[PDB]
Amino acid sequence: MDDKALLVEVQLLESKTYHALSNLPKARAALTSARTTANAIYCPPKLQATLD
Amino acid sequence: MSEKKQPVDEDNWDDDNVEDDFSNQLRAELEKHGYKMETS
Amino acid sequence: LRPGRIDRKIEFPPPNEEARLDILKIHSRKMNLTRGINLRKIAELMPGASG
Amino acid sequence: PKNPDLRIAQLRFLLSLPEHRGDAAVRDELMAAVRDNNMAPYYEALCKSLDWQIDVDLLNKMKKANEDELKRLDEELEDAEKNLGESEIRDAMMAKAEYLCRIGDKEGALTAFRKTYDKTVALGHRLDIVFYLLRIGLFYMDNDLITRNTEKAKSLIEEGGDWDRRNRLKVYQGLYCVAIRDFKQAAELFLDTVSTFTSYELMDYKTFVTYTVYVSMIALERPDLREKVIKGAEILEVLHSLPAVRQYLFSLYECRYSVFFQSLAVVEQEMKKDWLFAPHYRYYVREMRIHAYSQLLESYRSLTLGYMAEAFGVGVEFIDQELSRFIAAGRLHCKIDKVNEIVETNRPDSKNWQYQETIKKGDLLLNRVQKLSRVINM
Repeated sequence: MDDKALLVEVQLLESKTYHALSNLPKARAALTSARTTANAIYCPPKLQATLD
Repeated sequence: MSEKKQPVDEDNWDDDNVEDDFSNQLRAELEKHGYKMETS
Repeated sequence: LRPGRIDRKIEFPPPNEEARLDILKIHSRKMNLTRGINLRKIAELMPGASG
Repeated sequence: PKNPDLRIAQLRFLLSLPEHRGDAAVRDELMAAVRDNNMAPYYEALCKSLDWQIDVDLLNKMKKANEDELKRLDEELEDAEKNLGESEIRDAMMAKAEYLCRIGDKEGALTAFRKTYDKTVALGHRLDIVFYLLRIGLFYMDNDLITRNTEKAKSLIEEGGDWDRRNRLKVYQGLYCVAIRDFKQAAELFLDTVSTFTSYELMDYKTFVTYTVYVSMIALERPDLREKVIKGAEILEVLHSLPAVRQYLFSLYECRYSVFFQSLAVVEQEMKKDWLFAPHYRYYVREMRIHAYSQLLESYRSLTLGYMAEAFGVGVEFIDQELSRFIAAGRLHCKIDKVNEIVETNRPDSKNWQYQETIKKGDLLLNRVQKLSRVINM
């Protein structure tokens, strides 16, 4: 899909759940992927803060 | 130079020594040992 | 460049899609590629690569 | 590839002492006979215990369906034999042989797989047959079949780039090591927790993890246990699912002796019930008890048996009897005392056992020269 803003939010949710399950490397990977998608697209303030 | 002379007179081993040690024992199967502690 | 001093002037072209696959296989020889990797598609994805 | 063949084998192993509840294992086993046309297993079960009776005439009708599969094998084989293309006959033969493998242990195995193996258009295809040969041997615990298959795949077939196959193969080699009492090699070869894929032999990645935690702690030192299992990223999610596995794995590292002893008892019942883990159930529990006893003793030179009772089970006598037997085995490296009721410590290897370590290697090393000199000396 071309709805990148939804994609960044879901990627962040995956990192949070991996951290909850204690799988740190996958959690870092979900965070890194979320950041790279977010960099190209415009970020609303809540998204940028949640990402940070 | 075969001696001969005396004929007149893991997969299935290694654990044999360990198995022999408690072959008579282990009737409790460990769970009973825990029950014995519970009674204690 | 005169032919008596230099008889041949061989030219090395940018690798063709088939050639890029061959170079990709040569440099992926030691890599543990997971099953389902498509080396052929990867050669197509980079056109006019420098090898 | 093959999907429920391992599960069927485990249920049969379960049906050795607890067959009182038929629905738990026999009812699924009856479904197993009616699925994949498993004619030889229902007959083997008939020999083992169940009469089967009316549920055997219907199975004989299924045997006629198996005969229809055999007729399909003949029809496919003859048409492929007529066909000019080579290996088409083998492709039909291997697929039908796989159906035969479900139908009968002997029928599927031996020549049916071997003839397809004899032709080798693709090394990868030949590897697939070896994997098929290895699983049936594992399911029926045919050590000789397993030894031949592992030797063939490792010696030549693994050569060539097959990363997916190498990871699948490691699980097979490790599972055999778990089946034999050589747990240490399996714990090393179960390092591929990251990429077990969803191997059919594993009931689930969750089962592979339960085996890897159980196998590793017996053969893993405390530095490795924290680095590989306690700090293991993938294992931690899987132990999140199982509370008992998490408590047992964590308690030894946390030095929670009381909780682990209770947890080990839960593990014993699971190990005896589990196929491929039942043969060494006794060795696993006692070896864990020896490792547990060594850990608390390492910290204190002097330990009151009352303190050991507080750490583990309440009864002093039960810790004392295990202590004496383990001390007798040479395990527990310590000297017990009575009336004083204090357990002391044994000499360090570096401190003075270094002399013993040189002598132990030396006695075999010297013995060799004595025999060797005579042969040339004459």
